[PDB]
Amino acid sequence: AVLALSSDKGLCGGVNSFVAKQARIVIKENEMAGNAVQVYGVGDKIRSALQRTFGDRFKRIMTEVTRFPWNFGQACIIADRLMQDNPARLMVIYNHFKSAVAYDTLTLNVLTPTQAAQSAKEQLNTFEFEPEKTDVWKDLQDFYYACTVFGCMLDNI
Amino acid sequence: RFYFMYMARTTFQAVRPLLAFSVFGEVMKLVLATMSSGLFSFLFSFVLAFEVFYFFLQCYISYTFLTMFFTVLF
Amino acid sequence: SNTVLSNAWFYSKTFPFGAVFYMLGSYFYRDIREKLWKEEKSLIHTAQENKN
Amino acid sequence: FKNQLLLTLSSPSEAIYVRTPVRSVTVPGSEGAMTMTNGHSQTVARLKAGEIIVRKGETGDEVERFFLSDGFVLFKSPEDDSGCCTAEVLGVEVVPVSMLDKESAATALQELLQQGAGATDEWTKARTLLGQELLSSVIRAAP
Amino acid sequence: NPPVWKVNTNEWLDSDQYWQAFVEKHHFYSQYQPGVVDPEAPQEVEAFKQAWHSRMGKFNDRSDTPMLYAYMNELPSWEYYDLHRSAFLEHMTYFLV
Amino acid sequence: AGVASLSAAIALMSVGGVAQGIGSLFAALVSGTARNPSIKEDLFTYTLIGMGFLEFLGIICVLMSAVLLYS
Amino acid sequence: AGVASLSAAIALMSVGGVAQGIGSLFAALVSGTARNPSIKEDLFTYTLIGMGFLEFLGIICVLMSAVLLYS
Amino acid sequence: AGVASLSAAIALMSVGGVAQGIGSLFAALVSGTARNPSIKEDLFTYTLIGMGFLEFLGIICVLMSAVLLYS
Amino acid sequence: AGVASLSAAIALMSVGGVAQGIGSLFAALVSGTARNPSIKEDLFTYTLIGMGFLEFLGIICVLMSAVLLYS
Amino acid sequence: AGVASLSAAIALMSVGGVAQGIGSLFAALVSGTARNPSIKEDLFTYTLIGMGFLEFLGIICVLMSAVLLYS
Amino acid sequence: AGVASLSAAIALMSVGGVAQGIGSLFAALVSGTARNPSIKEDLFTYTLIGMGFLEFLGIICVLMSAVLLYS
Amino acid sequence: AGVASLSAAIALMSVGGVAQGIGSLFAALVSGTARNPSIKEDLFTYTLIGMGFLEFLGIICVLMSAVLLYS
Amino acid sequence: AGVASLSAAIALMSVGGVAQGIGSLFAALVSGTARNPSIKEDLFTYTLIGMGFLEFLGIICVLMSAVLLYS
Amino acid sequence: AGVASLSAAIALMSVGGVAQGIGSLFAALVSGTARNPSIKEDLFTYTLIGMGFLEFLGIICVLMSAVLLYS
Amino acid sequence: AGVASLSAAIALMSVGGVAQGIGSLFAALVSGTARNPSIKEDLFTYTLIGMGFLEFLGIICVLMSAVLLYS
Amino acid sequence: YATLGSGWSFSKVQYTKYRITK
Amino acid sequence: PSGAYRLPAVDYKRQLSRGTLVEGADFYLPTAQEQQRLARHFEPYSEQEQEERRKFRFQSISVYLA
Amino acid sequence: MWRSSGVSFTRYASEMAALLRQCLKEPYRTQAMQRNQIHLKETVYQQGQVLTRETFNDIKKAFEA
Amino acid sequence: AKPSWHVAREHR
Ligand SMILES: CCCCCCCCCCCCCCCCCC(=O)OC[C@H](COP(=O)([O-])OCC(O)COP(=O)([O-])OC[C@@H](COC(=O)CCCCCCCCCCCCCCCCC)OC(=O)CCCCCCCCCCCCCCCCC)OC(=O)CCCCCCCCCCCCCCCCC
Ligand SMILES: CCCCCCCCCCCCCCCCCC(=O)OC[C@H](COP(=O)([O-])OCC[N+](C)(C)C)OC(=O)CCCCCCCCCCCCCCCCC
Ligand SMILES: CCCCCCCCCCCCO[C@@H]1O[C@H](CO)[C@@H](O[C@H]2O[C@H](CO)[C@@H](O)[C@H](O)[C@H]2O)[C@H](O)[C@H]1O
Repeated sequence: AVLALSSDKGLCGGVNSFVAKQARIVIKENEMAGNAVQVYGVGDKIRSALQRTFGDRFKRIMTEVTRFPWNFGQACIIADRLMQDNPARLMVIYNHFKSAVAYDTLTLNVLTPTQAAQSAKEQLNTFEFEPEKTDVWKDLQDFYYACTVFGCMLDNI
Repeated sequence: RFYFMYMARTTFQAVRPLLAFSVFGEVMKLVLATMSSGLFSFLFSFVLAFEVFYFFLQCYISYTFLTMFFTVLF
Repeated sequence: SNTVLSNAWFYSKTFPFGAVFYMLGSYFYRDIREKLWKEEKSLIHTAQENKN
Repeated sequence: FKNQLLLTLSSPSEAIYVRTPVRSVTVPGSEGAMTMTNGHSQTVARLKAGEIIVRKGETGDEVERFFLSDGFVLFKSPEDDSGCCTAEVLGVEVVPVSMLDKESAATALQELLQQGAGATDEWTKARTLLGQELLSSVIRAAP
Repeated sequence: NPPVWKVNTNEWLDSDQYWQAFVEKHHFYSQYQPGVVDPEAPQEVEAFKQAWHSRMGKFNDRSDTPMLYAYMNELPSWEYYDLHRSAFLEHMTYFLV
Repeated sequence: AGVASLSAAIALMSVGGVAQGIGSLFAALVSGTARNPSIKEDLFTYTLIGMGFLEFLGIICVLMSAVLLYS
Repeated sequence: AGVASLSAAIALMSVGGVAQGIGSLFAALVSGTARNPSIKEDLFTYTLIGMGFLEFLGIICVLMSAVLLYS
Repeated sequence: AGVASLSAAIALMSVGGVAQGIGSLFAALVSGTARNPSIKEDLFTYTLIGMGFLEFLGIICVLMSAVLLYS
Repeated sequence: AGVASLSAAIALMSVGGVAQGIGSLFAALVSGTARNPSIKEDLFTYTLIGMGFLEFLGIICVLMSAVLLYS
Repeated sequence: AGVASLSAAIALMSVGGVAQGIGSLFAALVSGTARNPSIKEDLFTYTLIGMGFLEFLGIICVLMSAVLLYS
Repeated sequence: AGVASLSAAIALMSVGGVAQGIGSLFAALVSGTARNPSIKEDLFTYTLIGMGFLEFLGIICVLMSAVLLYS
Repeated sequence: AGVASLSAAIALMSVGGVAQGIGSLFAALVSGTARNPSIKEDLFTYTLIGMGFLEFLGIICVLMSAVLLYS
Repeated sequence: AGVASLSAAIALMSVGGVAQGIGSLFAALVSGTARNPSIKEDLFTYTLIGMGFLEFLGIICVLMSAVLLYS
Repeated sequence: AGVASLSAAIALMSVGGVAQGIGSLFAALVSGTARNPSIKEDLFTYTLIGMGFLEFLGIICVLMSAVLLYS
Repeated sequence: AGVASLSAAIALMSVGGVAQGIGSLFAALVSGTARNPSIKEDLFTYTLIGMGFLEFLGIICVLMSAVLLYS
Repeated sequence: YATLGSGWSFSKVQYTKYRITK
Repeated sequence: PSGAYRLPAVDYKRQLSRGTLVEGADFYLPTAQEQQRLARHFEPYSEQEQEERRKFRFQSISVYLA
Repeated sequence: MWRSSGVSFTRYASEMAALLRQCLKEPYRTQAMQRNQIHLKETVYQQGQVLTRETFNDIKKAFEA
Repeated sequence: AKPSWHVAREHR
């Protein structure tokens, strides 16, 4: 599942162009090995960019988001939609905000419930979990999803 | 030895309701024979109703164990 | 001409069981009827829709 | 730097502390309240509601109270060169106690109980109960 | 027609000669078929098959709760070769050669 | 006033264990309610099912005590 | 000669288990209230049920002690 | 015929020892239903199996009580 | 009759069991206060209620001990 | 030989610890099936192993008891 | 006579039970203090109240161990 | 000649206590398996070592019991 | 002085019970120190206070042992 | 006549208690390993040290029992 | 040597109880080490202090055993 | 007796504590 | 033994590997007249059979009593 | 209480932060519900061929639908 | 009960 973050207004330079470029690269790389790809997006620009070429892969799209500031349209909603539509591997494409004249496009490989269940999580044994790990993991993972989207979209904005 | 164990369990589950209906009944009958006033009788009516509910509970338990002990695959 | 209505059996079994059944029926009169009639209502609905 | 406790207490809308050096910090874990200081073990905990209580090294006696709704706490041991031990308290909504009210609190409690009186859905019942919890905590914590 | 829920059940079945045969098949020729409207349906068929396999497995398989696996000193072919993989190989290379 | 009283008294030592079991039962019901109130009627139900054994056992012991007090 | 007193004192000893059960029950109540302070009436209700059972057993053992003492 | 009664009264201790254990089993059932209400069945089956075991032990001790009481 | 000393002392064991129950209940209150130090009052209330019942049981055990002593 | 009947009773008192053990075991089993249900096939197996021991011990506690009741 | 010493011994058993309860109660204090030091001297006051009640119970047990020793 | 028999009965009771400990070990292992399935083999081996030691103690008790039945 | 010897042995039993109670304190101390070492000294203080009480009880029962072994 | 045998049986009961104590050790082991395998060897070493102390105490008890048997 | 042997056996029972109490402490040690290895030696210290009480009491017990074996 | 009527309305009744009066 | 009086069946595992196993029909229908009833659709029962069946619309409490 | 009710921790946290924001003082409460209004427009697809489009201005209806 | 690569005497 490829979550592509973008805007809804134009005159944004070529940031959505680079986003859709990275998304096309990822899709064409992951469809060779045979991984079935689904596409989630934020903004009409990614939709207009990938309709004709990858419109047979759309799953769910959100728009009219940044009419207001960001956490108006809470990332929690999108994260809940992803978990309800739980994929086996998730990627997030966005623009990192280095400085006022420089950005950078990135892809975040994000952990999913399948990838958590296939690991014993021995790396977190150094940490004390006040509720038990098995009971707090499912509530921590949704927070992780939400926070991931949040910072990524702030940087993209 | 397994046959003896099984028959013991089966007979206990079969007589459990009979016990709840008979021996606790005898106890209630003693109390009825001994009590005379109205306050104690008012309070004892609720014990009798509790015995009703308890009997139905024991009957449910026995039904469960008997359908477990008389269920055959083939 | 008997002691039937003055019996330990009466006061221990007949009046408690009967009164409990009566109280439960009075309190759950409608719950029971609805739980029973659910299936019949659904079947009648299905039949009418198929016919239509 | 120093052998202090570097607190960062943060909500999405406002970061109240970033590298504040303190002595002791009390926090309302999901099981119960507990107090983190320097030397405390690496731990993670989920929070339920109530009044975080911060105590600076310059203060010692003087305090700072902040109400938290929900979130997490992450206590990380001190790096060998930093000499100082760090802690991160993340809250989905972190208000001070000065900005709280008991009247609108009780009104919202009343309206929550009114909405949940028609108890049909599991999420509605759960939301009513959790709102009761948080609003009781707000009432008990406000001045 | 009248409403079918007003109609008497035995009268309906006397009128209908086809579903008579459907009832005889499952409730006269058998005594253990479920009292469902459609016992021949795929859910019932597959449930019966899975029950069959689970019953036979529980009865015959070597397990921690063994029914039939008991008093074993001379094993049969399948269990012997399942427990002794060294002998299955040797007995098999000899057979092919 | 002989051995029958002693036996009927020694029979009563089980009521302590029965009371500990009942206490554990209802403490578990209390904890489960405090955790997830929305299944109260279930926990209570199972608790009553448990009592359907525990009470019965205690009552047995009491009866056998009287049987040894008037054997 | 004083065997009835022995029997009574031996029958009394279930108060220990009864009190252990009561303590465990009310401890569960207090803990569940410290966790979920907005839910106290239901917890108290179940605690009262358990206390009724336990006090019933305790008064039973005391009554039987009195019986064996003054038979 | 006093030692038989005392032997039976002494054998009745396992009833109280078994009520503890039934209490713990049903407490575990309650806690499991509070932690995962989506699984009501598949917990009650194991509960009934273990309870059956402890019921068998109770039957054993009561049977041996009656045995020593008449033999 | 020194024999009734034995009986009285035997009755005193219940005081030990009651003490264990009281300790468990107080421990629960102490932990509850630590977990939710905001209230500290509605927990002490139920603590006193339980200590009421447990002290009552201890008092009647002591009284029965003295009774079997003097008689 | 009444002391035979006493010894037997004492030899049966051990069921009180046996059943307790079994209870704890099955309690943990239920907790596991409520925590990580998808591995019942493991937990039940381990439980059966434990029962295969506990059963055996209890059978000994019966057998020797009967031996001391006859020899 | 010397038989009174056995009464004293039973009283000592009661003392052991209260000791067990006292230790259990203290553990909760230790844990609640390690979890939430900020409220230390409150937990101390609550423990002090419980400790005094337990101490009185122990004192009573000792008094009876003297009274059923000299009489 | 039953004085040896009582000793044998006491040994059997000790065996029961050992059985209770074994059950506790099994319960802990099941809980551990539920929490950490991938590490079962190590946990199982540790449990096996504990079980062997406990079994050895139990056998020792049974042996001494047999000896006390004759010598 | 055989009765005296028995009373002293029972006193020893009380000492063993006291030790069992003492274990709780150091277990709670170890857990609290594993959680928050920064509250070491305070915890040690509370621990020694409770140990003082337990020690007092032990000394008392030992003294009673000596008394019932000579006087 | 068989007082020494009775003493040996009592010692055996003590051994059973020691076994019960061991069970908690190995439960904590099988739990701390589930909670942190990377330090499991250290945990195992600590558990072994505790087990050795418990075994040593049991051996000492057995030696005492043999001495008691042989007067 | 009857009475003396019985007294020694009772002392042995007390020692077994002490071992049971020790087990809890070493289990707490294992858990604390699992959760916070960095203060392992500072836990070990406290456990040794715990032995410095517990074992010491045990020593007293055994010494008194020998004294009442040759008093 | 047969249930006559052309109606598909599943109709049930609740009773009062009063009798029909004409 | 010769093999004439051998077991007249094959184990279910070998049948399953052969692709031969059938699981169903705890009951059976002996006669083809009875087998083809649900497939005929027009004469599930002959006329004679129909009138013979019409005699058993209800159980005979008179015969039960007698 | 949420994995049983079929609810996410993010949903619960948001729906509780809403009540907390309702329990604020009016000058800060105005800015809070200001900075925390909602406006989204979900658009569901299935190999092209839009199944539905729907707007959301409330947190509870956004999480529900 | 468990398959092994070693064959005993009786099962040789
Ligand atoms: C004290 C008991 C003694 C025996 C021990 C009991 C053993 C049997 C237990 C049975 C228990 C079943 C429960 C009762 C059944 C209830 C429902 C029922 O029967 O449906 C109606 C049913 C009516 O049938 P229908 O479906 O309406 O068919 C009517 C047709 O139109 C009719 O037309 P048709 O074409 O069918 O034929 C006409 C005629 C004749 O048939 C013909 O077509 C002509 C051919 C007839 C010639 C041959 C006659 C048969 C053999 C000789 C019989 C008599 C004497 C034998 C002498 C030996 C040689 C000299 O039909 C018959 O004669 C019917 C045969 C009756 C046999 C019973 C039914 C079989 C049930 C299986 C019982 C199991 C026994 C094992 C068998 C033995 C081992 C293999 O009733 C019966 O016919 C059966 C009678 C039941 C027997 C009475 C037993 C008492 C039951 C007690 C219950 C109450 C419990 C509590 C008591 C306390 C009360 C306060
Ligand atoms: C796999 C198989 C499983 C089998 C499970 C078996 C377990 C259940 C066995 C219980 C049998 C007990 C019933 C007989 C006892 C009553 C005797 C009697 O009727 O007295 C005459 C009764 C009482 O009459 P009366 O009291 O008014 O006056 C006459 C009384 N005599 C004659 C006795 C003096 O006659 C009636 O009028 C009865 C009418 C009311 C209906 C009574 C039935 C309800 C009560 C019993 C239900 C028990 C079944 C519960 C099932 C629960 C399962 C989920
Ligand atoms: C098949 C057994 C299981 C099913 C139980 C069948 C019914 C149970 C019978 C009632 C139980 C209690 O029965 C009650 O105790 C005994 C029974 O003889 C009687 O008691 C009477 O006989 C006993 C003889 O042992 C005397 O010691 C006693 O002094 C005398 O009062 C009471 O009069 C009776 O009220």
